[PDB]
Amino acid sequence: RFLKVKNWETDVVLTDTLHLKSTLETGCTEHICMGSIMLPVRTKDQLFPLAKEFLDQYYSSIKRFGSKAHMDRLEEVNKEIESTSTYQLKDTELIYGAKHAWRNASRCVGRIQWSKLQVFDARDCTTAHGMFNYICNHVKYATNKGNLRSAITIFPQRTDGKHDFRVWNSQLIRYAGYKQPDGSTLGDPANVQFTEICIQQGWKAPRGRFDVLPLLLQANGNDPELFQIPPELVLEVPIRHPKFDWFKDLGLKWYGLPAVSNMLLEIGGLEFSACPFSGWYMGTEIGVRDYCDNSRYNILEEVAKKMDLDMRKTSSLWKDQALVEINIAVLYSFQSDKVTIVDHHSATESFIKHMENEYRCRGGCPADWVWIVPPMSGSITPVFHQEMLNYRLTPSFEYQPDPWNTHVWKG
Amino acid sequence: RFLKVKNWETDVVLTDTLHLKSTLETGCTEHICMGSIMLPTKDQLFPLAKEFLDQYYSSIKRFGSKAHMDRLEEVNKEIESTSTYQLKDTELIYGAKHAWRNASRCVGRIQWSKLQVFDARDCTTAHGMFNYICNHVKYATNKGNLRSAITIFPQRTDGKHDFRVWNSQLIRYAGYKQPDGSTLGDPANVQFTEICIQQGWKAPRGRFDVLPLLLQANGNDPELFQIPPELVLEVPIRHPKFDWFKDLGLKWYGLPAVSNMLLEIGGLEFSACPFSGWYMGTEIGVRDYCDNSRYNILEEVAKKMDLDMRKTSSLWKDQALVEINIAVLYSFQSDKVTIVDHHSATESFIKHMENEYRCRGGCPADWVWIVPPMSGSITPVFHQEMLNYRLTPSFEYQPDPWNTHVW
Ligand code: HEM
Ligand code: HEM
Ligand SMILES: Cc1cc(N)nc(C[C@H]2CNC[C@H]2OCCNCc2ccccc2O)c1
Ligand SMILES: Cc1cc(N)nc(C[C@H]2CNC[C@H]2OCCNCc2ccccc2O)c1
Ligand SMILES: C[C@H](O)[C@H](O)[C@H]1CNc2nc(N)[nH]c(=O)c2N1
Ligand SMILES: C[C@H](O)[C@H](O)[C@H]1CNc2nc(N)[nH]c(=O)c2N1
Ligand SMILES: [Zn+2]
Repeated sequence: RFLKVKNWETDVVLTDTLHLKSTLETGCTEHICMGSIMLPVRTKDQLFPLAKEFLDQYYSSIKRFGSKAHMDRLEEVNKEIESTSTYQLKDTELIYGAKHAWRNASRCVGRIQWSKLQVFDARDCTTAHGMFNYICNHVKYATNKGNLRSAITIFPQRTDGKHDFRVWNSQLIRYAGYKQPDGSTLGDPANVQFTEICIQQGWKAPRGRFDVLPLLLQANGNDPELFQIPPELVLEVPIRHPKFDWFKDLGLKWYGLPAVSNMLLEIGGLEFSACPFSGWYMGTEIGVRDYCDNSRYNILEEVAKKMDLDMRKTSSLWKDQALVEINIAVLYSFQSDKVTIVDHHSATESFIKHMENEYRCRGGCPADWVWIVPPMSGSITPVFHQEMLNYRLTPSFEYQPDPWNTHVWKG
Repeated sequence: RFLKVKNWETDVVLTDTLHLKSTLETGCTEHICMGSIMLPTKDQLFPLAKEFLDQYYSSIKRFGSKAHMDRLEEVNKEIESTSTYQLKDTELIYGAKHAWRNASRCVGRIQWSKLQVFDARDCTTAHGMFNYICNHVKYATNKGNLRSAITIFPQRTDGKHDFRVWNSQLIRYAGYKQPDGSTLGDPANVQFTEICIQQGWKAPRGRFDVLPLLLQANGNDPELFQIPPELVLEVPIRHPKFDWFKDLGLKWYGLPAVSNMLLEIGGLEFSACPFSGWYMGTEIGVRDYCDNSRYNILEEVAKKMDLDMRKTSSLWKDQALVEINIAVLYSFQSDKVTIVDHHSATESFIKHMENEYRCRGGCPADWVWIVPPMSGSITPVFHQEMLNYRLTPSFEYQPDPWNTHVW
């Protein structure tokens, strides 16, 4: 079968056949679309087909499908599964798999970059101190003094589900949030609960508006351990505005390295529960979401106040005005400090070129419109007008529950 | 089977039960989500009629009453005898209000129960259709104090006698492709404008020429009519701070009035059912003015603001966009023509959703359409999970008549 997608701005029509390799479910049915829902221990039995499908994909990619090396590797993995109940990826397969999870990540607008990913193999890691060291090296390598490089670090896979590696932080670098007795929040409200866990674990909180959180790391199903990332490794950007000299006095800054640490990488049926990965920011993630979401830093009011906008009626579009200026400030600040960042016009145009290339060479590019369209100025970006098909390919990145909810405390 | 939706800003969780009454299909499967696709007999009609009359009699608290059983029988007899049936005025009004209520792509549905329904089922000619439509236009406009309305022409019979309005909206601007290669007026209407002139329209060849109505009665060839200019309320566009704004010579019409859709009530199909409300500001300022394939005025505006257009990262498009949208709202508000901003409309829709969840067990909603085309995440709808499903009565898309009609 063939599915068609249309761009309503260009009338360019693309044909998808890759959706025929989709295995996992969407959450949608013929009767309900769950396209805007945010979140919609394996047997040998379920494991060998998944291994086989993956190795068939790996061997086709290298143009060795059905070769002796392909056949020997299937047999070898087969034997490893029956005997040990799991199996180990070759380094080449791990790299391919991690690149493909990114390539297949339908919520990611940055995927033009998928084939340039530095993979750090941390599968020999055994302790939380070992994890800390790996994660420092990743941060320093990725940061590269502002010339950011995409990277992923991959800790040992799940075994019985009792011995999981996890990074408890949702991202490697984030700011503490503190709920005050009066109900206000100091710092980042998204991180209150986690900040509270860190404090309970023994973290001494400076209690400011931009305190980089400690890493809380769990190796081999053990209780998690606290580490402070060396501050010389945490690149930050003070935020100022090119025309508005009072903007600096808002006291804003942000970190340069966006690094998701709570997701699960599935490759060939294997589950890598700790696999922090990082790229560089699109300006709107900070200027729109981190700064202006009402449940985050929520700076719209204070900015529009200082711009002397008419704030008595929403129809003055004061919020929209303050929003644009903040996003100008973020991009200006990162560029001035030579820290890599991409604006939403550039990122979306690049994504459209990526998606078109993928249709020609791959037969498709699964894409989640709800996530791909930027959270400001949607329709003046080319992605708004692009029809997309969302389906699930493996290798893949997946959500997993927060570890404080499932962890068996040892003491 | 019971489904939850969460608002990620407020943590409010709602439980949807209404989806289990979903009739039609979404286009999605368990393998593939088509959420962002624009367009994804006697025997058949009685189930549809019964489904509808059941929900109608339920709504007036008369479910299972003799009058309920009697109507079901009467309709049954009429279908077996005539191969269709006719709706009571009460059923027609309820059906039309419910098609709007069910419109998952509409942010304005808090209004759904205040719809003036004009019953035009006795209409027989295009001139009659023109009369009905001028009266709708005038009623709805109400000197700028806009009132929601729908006008319902006769239902489909054998499908060879369709009533259609060929216009996509009652009021739109002409589009003409030039020897220059560029486009004068609205590029969306080039083909429709080339159907008008071909049937004999006196095209003035300007940038903002209100198109003529092209009306088809009883499956006949369509005829041209000009809406009395004093019935087409238009707004010159100016900015409250930028004096030069007026010099772009921009204007828009006050009445948004979709005229190409099909109203389905109880299996009956109303192929000509123009309806209207009032604008949300972004429809004009973001979409009409700034789409690359529309009036596409961003470049001109950014220039008069003297912004740096050398690099996308100065956000010049974004800056101009906000100002263009400030101007649209200010102009409509100054000329006292009803308009809603995207902040107000989306806050009202959140209130509406909560009402529908509380009183009806859900509210079908298409997030892709409901989130405004600018400033998405600063409106509350951005953070609201929505379930999309199809309920009847409904408005549906239908083929453009020129591809279907035989002359
Ligand atoms: C290179 C620069 C990159 C840019 C500009 C970029 C951009 C983005 C943005 C804007 C999002 C949406 C995030 C949000 O709204 O919360 C996202 C999501 C995502 N990206 Fe990227 N990305 C980049 C690199 C990467 C890398 C290196 C990976 C992994 C190897 C990755 C995998 C993902 C995944 C799995 C998501 C979905 C996350 C979720 O559902 O929470 N991306 N990307
Ligand atoms: C009262 C003021 C109203 C407001 C502010 C409003 C708002 C909107 C908006 C912004 C859209 C998206 C349009 C687009 O982007 O193309 C829309 C779509 C729609 N509305 Fe409304 N609406 C109103 C009244 C009505 C009425 C009176 C009806 C029918 C009786 C209706 C039925 C629909 C339908 C069926 C769609 C989807 C049309 C399509 O798929 O192209 N709306 N609404
Ligand atoms: C590798 C990478 C690069 C990039 N530019 N952005 C990202 C995403 C990071 C930085 N900005 C937002 C953050 O993503 C956080 C995870 N996604 C949001 C999310 C997912 C599930 C549930 C709740 C959520 O808030 C990752
Ligand atoms: C009753 C009503 C009120 C309102 N405020 N807006 C509307 C929608 C009107 C005003 N702006 C766009 C117009 O709807 C056009 C049709 N919708 C978009 C569409 C659908 C299918 C195919 C192509 C399209 O462009 C209707
Ligand atoms: C309910 C809705 O799906 C949710 O708010 C989504 C919308 N789109 C998004 N898009 C991105 N990129 N990131 C997000 O967090 C969200 N949030
Ligand atoms: C391809 C995509 O579905 C298309 O551009 C949609 C997106 N969301 C929309 N939302 C609204 N309200 N109106 C539209 O015309 C569109 N167009
Ligand atoms: Zn879907």
